[PDB]
Amino acid sequence: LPFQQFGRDIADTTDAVRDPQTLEILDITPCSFGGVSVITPGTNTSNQV
Amino acid sequence: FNGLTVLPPLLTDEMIAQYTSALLAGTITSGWTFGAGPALQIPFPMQMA
Repeated sequence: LPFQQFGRDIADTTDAVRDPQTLEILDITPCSFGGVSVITPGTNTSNQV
Repeated sequence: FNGLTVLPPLLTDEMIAQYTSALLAGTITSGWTFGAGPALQIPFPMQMA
């Protein structure tokens, strides 16, 4: 809507935004993140992971 | 988006269904014998008797 500048998810976080210079709507997605897991056999057996 | 992750189960639903199908086939074709050793076939009416 012309009055609304931001947009929020169900869990109260910003997901859409309106550009001030040009009246455009942009979906904001957080940058990728994850957990790093290391698969390895015993160190005595080998040193490859 | 805020650092919470959900990890997939080790056994997919297909593998669970396969396990249940194996159990059902074993209990149909061999009665209770396959649960305590080698599977021995028997006609179903005799198992019901």
